[PDB]
Amino acid sequence: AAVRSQIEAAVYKWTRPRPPRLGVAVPRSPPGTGILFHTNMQTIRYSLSPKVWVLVTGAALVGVFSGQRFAQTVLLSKNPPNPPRYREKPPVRHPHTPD
Amino acid sequence: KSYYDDFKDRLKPGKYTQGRCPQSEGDYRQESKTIGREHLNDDGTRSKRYTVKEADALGYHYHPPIDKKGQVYVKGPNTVIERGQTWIKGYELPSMEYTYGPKQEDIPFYPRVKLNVWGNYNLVMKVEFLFFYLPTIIVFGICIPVYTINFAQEEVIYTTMTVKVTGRQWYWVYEVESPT
Amino acid sequence: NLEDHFDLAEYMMKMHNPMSEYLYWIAGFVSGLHGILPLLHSNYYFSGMFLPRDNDNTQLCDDSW
Amino acid sequence: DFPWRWGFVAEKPFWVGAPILVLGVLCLGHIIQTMGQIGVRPKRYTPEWVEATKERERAENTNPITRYLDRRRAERGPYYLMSNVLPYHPHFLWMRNSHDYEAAEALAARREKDRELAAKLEA
Amino acid sequence: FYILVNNNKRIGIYYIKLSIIIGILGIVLSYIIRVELYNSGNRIIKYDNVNYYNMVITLHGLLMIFYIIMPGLYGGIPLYILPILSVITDIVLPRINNISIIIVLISYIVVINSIVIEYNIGTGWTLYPPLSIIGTVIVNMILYGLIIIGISSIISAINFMNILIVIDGIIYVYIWSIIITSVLLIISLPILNGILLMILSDIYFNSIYFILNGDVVLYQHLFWYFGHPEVYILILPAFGIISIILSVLNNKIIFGMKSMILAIIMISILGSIVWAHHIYTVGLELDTKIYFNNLTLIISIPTGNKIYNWIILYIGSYNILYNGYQSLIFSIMFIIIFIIGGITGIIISIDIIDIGLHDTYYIVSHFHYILSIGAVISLLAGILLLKDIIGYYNVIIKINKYFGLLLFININIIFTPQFIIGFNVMPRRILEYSDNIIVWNLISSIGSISTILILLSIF
Amino acid sequence: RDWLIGVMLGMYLGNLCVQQHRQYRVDMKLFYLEAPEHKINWVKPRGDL
Amino acid sequence: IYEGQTVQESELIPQEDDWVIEETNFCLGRNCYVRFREEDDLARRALHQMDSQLNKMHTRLRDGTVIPYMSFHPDEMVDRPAPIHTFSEKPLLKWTWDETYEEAYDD
Amino acid sequence: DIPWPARTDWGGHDPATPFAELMINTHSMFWPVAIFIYVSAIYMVKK
Amino acid sequence: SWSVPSLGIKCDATPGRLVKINTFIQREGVFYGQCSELCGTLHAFMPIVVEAVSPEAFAAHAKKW
Amino acid sequence: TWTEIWWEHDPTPKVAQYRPYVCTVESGKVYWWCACGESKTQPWVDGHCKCSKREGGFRPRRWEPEHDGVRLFCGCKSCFSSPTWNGGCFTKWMQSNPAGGMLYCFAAAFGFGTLTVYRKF
Amino acid sequence: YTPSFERGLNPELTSGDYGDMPKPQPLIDFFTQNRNPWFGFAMFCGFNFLWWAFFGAWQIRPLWASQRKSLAEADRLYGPTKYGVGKKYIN
Ligand SMILES: CCCCCCCCCCCCCCCCCC(=O)OC[C@H](COP(=O)([O-])OCC(O)COP(=O)([O-])OC[C@@H](COC(=O)CCCCCCCCCCCCCCCCC)OC(=O)CCCCCCCCCCCCCCCCC)OC(=O)CCCCCCCCCCCCCCCCC
Ligand SMILES: CCCCCCCCCCCCCCCCCC(=O)OC[C@H](COP(=O)([O-])OCC(O)COP(=O)([O-])OC[C@@H](COC(=O)CCCCCCCCCCCCCCCCC)OC(=O)CCCCCCCCCCCCCCCCC)OC(=O)CCCCCCCCCCCCCCCCC
Ligand code: HEA
Ligand code: HEA
Ligand code: CUA
Ligand SMILES: [O-][O-]
Ligand SMILES: [Cu+2]
Ligand SMILES: [K+]
Ligand SMILES: [Mg+2]
Ligand SMILES: [Zn+2]
Ligand SMILES: [Zn+2]
Repeated sequence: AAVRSQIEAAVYKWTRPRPPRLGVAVPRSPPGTGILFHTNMQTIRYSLSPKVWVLVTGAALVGVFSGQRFAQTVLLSKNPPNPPRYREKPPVRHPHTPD
Repeated sequence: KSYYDDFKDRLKPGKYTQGRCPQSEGDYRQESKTIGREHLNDDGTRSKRYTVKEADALGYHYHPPIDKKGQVYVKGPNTVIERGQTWIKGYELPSMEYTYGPKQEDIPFYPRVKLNVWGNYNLVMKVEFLFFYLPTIIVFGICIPVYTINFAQEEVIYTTMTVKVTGRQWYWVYEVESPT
Repeated sequence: NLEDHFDLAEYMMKMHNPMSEYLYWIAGFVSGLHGILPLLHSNYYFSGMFLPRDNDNTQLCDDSW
Repeated sequence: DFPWRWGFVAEKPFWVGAPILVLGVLCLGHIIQTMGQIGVRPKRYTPEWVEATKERERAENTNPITRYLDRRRAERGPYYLMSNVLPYHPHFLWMRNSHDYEAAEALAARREKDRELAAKLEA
Repeated sequence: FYILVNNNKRIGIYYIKLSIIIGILGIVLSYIIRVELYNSGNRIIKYDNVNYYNMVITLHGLLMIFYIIMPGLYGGIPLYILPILSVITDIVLPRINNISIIIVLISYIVVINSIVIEYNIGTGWTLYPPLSIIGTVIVNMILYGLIIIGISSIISAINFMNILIVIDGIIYVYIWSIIITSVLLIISLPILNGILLMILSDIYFNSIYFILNGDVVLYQHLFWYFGHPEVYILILPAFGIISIILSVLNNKIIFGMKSMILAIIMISILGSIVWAHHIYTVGLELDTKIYFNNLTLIISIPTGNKIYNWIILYIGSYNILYNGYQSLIFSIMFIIIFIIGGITGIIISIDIIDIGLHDTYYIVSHFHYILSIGAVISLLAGILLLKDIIGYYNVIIKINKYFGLLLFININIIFTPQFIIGFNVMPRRILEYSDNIIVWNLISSIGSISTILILLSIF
Repeated sequence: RDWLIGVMLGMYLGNLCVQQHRQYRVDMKLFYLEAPEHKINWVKPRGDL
Repeated sequence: IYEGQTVQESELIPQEDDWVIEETNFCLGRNCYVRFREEDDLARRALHQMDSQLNKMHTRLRDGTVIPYMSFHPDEMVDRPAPIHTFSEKPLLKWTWDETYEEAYDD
Repeated sequence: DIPWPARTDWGGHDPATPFAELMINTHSMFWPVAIFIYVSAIYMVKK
Repeated sequence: SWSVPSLGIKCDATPGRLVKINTFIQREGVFYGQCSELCGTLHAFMPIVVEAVSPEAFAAHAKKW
Repeated sequence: TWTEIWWEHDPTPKVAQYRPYVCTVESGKVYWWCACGESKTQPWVDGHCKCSKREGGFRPRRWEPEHDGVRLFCGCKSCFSSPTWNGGCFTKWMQSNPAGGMLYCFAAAFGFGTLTVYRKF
Repeated sequence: YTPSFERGLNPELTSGDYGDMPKPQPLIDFFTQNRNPWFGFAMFCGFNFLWWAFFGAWQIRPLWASQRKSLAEADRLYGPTKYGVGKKYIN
């Protein structure tokens, strides 16, 4: 549990997002400007920060392929060698051959 | 609350199927005799005489609307002079309760918001490039396989036997070389 | 005129005679019959029955009915 | 503003009605398509004809790569075939006791002749 | 008046009305087909009346293509909104617009009358010779209907092209969709007329083009030189509708408008040069096959760009707006369904795959997913969007989640199994089949009866 | 960025069919070589009825 | 690509410290099928329909200007249902440019 | 050889010629690409 | 159209064209097919049955039939 | 992260719970949802939180069910489909505890991988 | 069915007076829709279709039992030889 909190606090500190490098030409907000809008505005989707998104998405990818390996090695089985192919007698006549 | 109960009174349930009495009880096909309603039937629908038999577009009841001075009647605006200025008061439509019925209260709030636009020109341009060239790559990935399999069907092979197959209505004839 | 403002004013103002709707549905019904009636007629013409009995063109068991 | 049928349906939760309606419509369709074939018993679905086809498949070694690939897949993991569990024809509801006795006698006679030919071939 | 009206909006209503009427006959024929195919045996058609089945499939195809979907998506919605989108008072050619709808009705009456009076035989909707030219008079009547329909299509195309001369606003994507379909008609129809005249010459004028020393494969070239442009003349108006619905309902400006427009232009040019993918099994030269296979796969590029531009239109839209409207659901369903149809089209485009899948029910399911599902739903979605403007009522469709769900589920029950039987394999244009294909055929048949029942609930 | 999740989900599901195809080809190579289902000098002509 | 109108920081500076974003409802109201009175005849039901047009509605802001019902396409600008003759006065598509001529001004 | 009941046979079945094997494998080769094209596009059909 | 799905053959039997199709059967058996071009009333009733036998068996068959 | 790093002029809620609230709702009744996360009658406004007092840009969120039933409601106060829940509560939790988020995502992906591989194989 | 009152992760945020407003409940209620029998029938209905969609109805099995025992005997006695697990399948 001590190690759990340690790694949890280590991940958290590293992932805290930095301000975005805006790829758009917007003004600077006037200084001292607080909340102007309200919560009845059309909801804006809550998006993970890039670092966090990579971490969880990477955990998902490592998870699905490790799950694929677990199924392949434990749940599934390999083909045993094919049965020996011995000479066998074919039927004497085709069932539809006129007599 | 139930908004239907607010305008229940206006909606009186009907008596006749399809809202008309039998033609015998009242002849709705005839033109109304009421003054000023010569273009309407008794039930209120437009009469065939007005719309078909004597349609004005066909030259019946010729009456040019425009006057000598090239003018037609036009209704003016509601003008209200005030504060040393002539103002026009616009016509506001009646309350939607009058026209639709529901009482205009407890309306959900939909705020003003400017159009939802995609930003970051550079990012958008790259996506559009991918929207076009990712399919192009896939097509190119199929192109080589397509050529090979086509070449395979049309390969000059050292065939040693021939079977001729003719299709007729409705059976298949087969011609084969007979052993010597 | 106000009555002429809207195309198909009687229908849009919900005063039209219901017979117009009935004719439209009847016309569609007649159109459908052009696929069923010739089927029955052609079946009888070449077989003597208006419709077949399922699998009556194949060998059937003695107790088949 | 709506007739009784829609007022009734639209009152219920969508995911209560929708699933029931989906099954109901499908069941009705099958019922409609079964009314014209009540008691129809084609001879080719009898046990005698079913056995004769198996004999033909053995002689012709039919679909050998489907049989090999099924065995390989089943050995590796969970393999489920619809053909194994479900009927292949719709007349199964009426053909529980149906038989073609003429085919039974002919098939038995041919099998007896085949046994004689096999012994002769063995020599 | 009723028949004399020249109003472009009234004529648009007439086109939709007539498409539904003629559509009843189309659906009935489809029910006959699926009923017959429910098991092996004869079910509703006698073995001595097998010619009727051949006629049923032929008329089904012809009516649904030329008398239902084309009059509905290229005649109905276009004649009602195009002059409004162009901020013009009315259509450029009023009298021509009137005669076009009358022509369609008259050609329909000729076709159905030929069912009743003539001997019932069929040669497919593709009227391949020599089979088409050794038939009875019903084939002659069908040819007259097609030629008459061709007159209406070309004059309507001329009508829409004239909007460029009068348009007072901006050419929106939808307007571009109709204009390009009109161009495709002006260039493809004259070739069709020529080959149809040659079919008539052999039927009625003792010509010898389709007898030995004359190449029957010639017909297939000229027919399909119109055939495939036809499938895009039927889909492009649907694409135009989808663009309007998604932008309007999501309150989002079309993204990549110029790429949408240039994608439509590209599809048309490419669609005019890929026709021989319908003739892969005839025995064409290796290089020809490779050319056509290569160019056929290219069409996916412009078609793919449009699909992804639609997706981003729906992405990001406000959550507060109710998304259960039937028009929005149908528009979204079109993207989901069209991708299935197109991908299977790319599969069949590979000629070697096509050898196995030509003249099999895989082809059926492919073009049904695009037309019977995609095009129909697009026309429904477009009409639904214009319900207030058109003004029709007495139906429960606008907000009916049951109808959309049941339609989607059951339509897939019909045609998804037809992809499976394509690899079993079950040929097309047949009524009897081996007993080991009953399961899938039965499932699809159960789907057909169910879809019809759902059409009654709208009223 | 989300569209990438779809690419990865479509790459995982596609890879499942790649593995099935891979095993299919291995099985096919062993049919004519070892499979007892493969029989030769077995089918005899039926003859005209 | 369009990314909204450009804003200068000077234009984002309030004239009072209490200014917030105006909370005006842009939901026009509660509606349903247009409900005609039985007493009204064909002419008076036409007037009723013309008075129930959503595209004639607007929202008035705090300064007296009104934001109208707007649409991407002119299909939503005609009366619903569409009348026989719609655009008698040609709809005007307003384009903007920076060109000017002296005659328009006075000193 | 012959159709069998309730069989998907996705891409073909029971080849008996080298060309027949080619056809089956061509379909199998493209099938995962088709799944990718579908899944990748459908996942983004949402608000 | 001569179609044998197991042999990977689907060639259109068109009047005026004698199309060449090359094949190499690898296993014995009986491969069933059907006409794959609507050819008239009985398009569904002209199947294609090909039986592949050992070369020694084929020679004996050809010599007798 | 729109309120956290991109835009500083929208009200920022407090997370009441990183799990949805399950409630039975009735058609024809209007419900008011807390958008600040400080109400003591979650998921509803209690008359004493920021939303009730219209303070700091917080307002109650109107909601009305079409049919009767049990519906999930947002506790994180940031779900895209708020007041209803769509999974944003878990997403917002991962932003706040990225190490935990990875554990759950790996486990979910592991199960999905095993089942899909086991059935297809 | 008189559902229970689930306080949640933060019990202090559910400690107020709800009055008429509904109280939070356990998640089992959401899955059972408050143990609505019709939703349970609908749930069972959903499984029934999905089973038909993927594997077939499997409701015909009791009726097909005798005709699946005849098919199995024919395949074993007269059909082409099956090897190993292949013997489990009959077509
Ligand atoms: C135990 C043993 C083993 C131990 C193992 C141990 C392993 C340890 C691993 C540790 C790893 C640590 C990683 C840390 C995170 C690094 C990444 C990150 O988040 O940035 C860090 C850092 C984040 O800092 P922060 O603190 O979060 O600050 C955030 C700030 O607010 C502002 O920051 P900013 O303004 O600087 O901008 C940053 C932001 C800017 O973001 C953006 O602008 C958006 C980026 C995403 C755009 C995606 C567009 C996709 C369009 C698709 C269109 C077509 C669709 C249809 C296709 C149909 C096909 C049929 O970046 C992101 O959001 C990046 C998100 C993640 C991108 C992932 C791309 C994966 C591609 C995978 C391809 C796979 C191919 C497989 C082929 C297989 C073949 C068989 O970023 C920076 O500061 C900038 C520099 C770093 C940039 C990194 C590279 C980005 C690349 C984007 C590529 C997009 C896809 C392109 C191809 C598309 C093909 C279709
Ligand atoms: C695909 C299906 C499902 C679709 C589902 C999705 C749908 C989504 C929504 C789509 C919406 C599309 C847009 C809609 C716009 C509507 C606009 C509108 O209302 O315009 C106003 C327009 C006219 O209204 P108006 O302005 O008041 O017009 C006044 C008149 O102009 C003047 O009034 P008048 O009273 O003076 O009128 C003259 C009247 C005078 O009428 C009378 O005097 C009638 C007397 C009673 C006759 C009743 C029939 C008798 C039949 C006897 C049969 C006997 C058989 C015996 C057999 C014996 C066997 C042994 O008629 C005539 O004289 C001529 C009538 C010609 C038409 C009828 C033809 C019937 C078939 C004939 C077949 C002949 C075959 C011969 C073969 C020969 C072979 C040798 O409305 C209509 O025409 C009705 C439209 C109704 C439906 C509208 C759409 C509703 C939504 C869709 C519902 C579902 C429909 C599904 C299709 C149908 C299924 C069956
Ligand atoms: C409107 C109807 C319509 C539409 C749009 C199409 C579209 C396409 N069709 Fe068509 N087709 C028909 C209707 C249609 N078809 C009909 C009716 C027939 C049979 C006529 C008869 O024989 O009687 C037919 C027959 C037909 C055949 C004949 C098969 C045979 O005869 O055996 C072929 C093969 O080339 C084909 C191919 C295509 C292709 C390659 C497309 C392309 O347009 C598909 C493009 C779309 C996509 C590819 C999906 C969307 C794009 C993406 C998702 C981008 C990513 C994808 C890739 C990179 C591949 N079609
Ligand atoms: C766009 C044209 C179209 C449409 C809608 C359909 C719809 C349907 N088709 Fe289609 N069909 C074809 C065009 C179409 N078909 C063609 C061109 C062929 C090949 C012809 C040939 O082989 O020669 C064909 C072949 C064909 C066959 C092959 C028969 C054969 O040749 O062996 C079968 C049955 O399996 C079939 C079934 C169906 C079914 C069950 C429906 C539908 O019933 C499915 C259910 C959907 C609905 C019932 C809704 C339809 C509603 C409308 C169309 C009206 C829309 C109007 C408005 C919205 C105003 N069709
Ligand atoms: Cu011969 Cu079909
Ligand atoms: O036809 O594609
Ligand atoms: Cu084509
Ligand atoms: K049959
Ligand atoms: Mg063919
Ligand atoms: Zn609050
Ligand atoms: Zn939440």
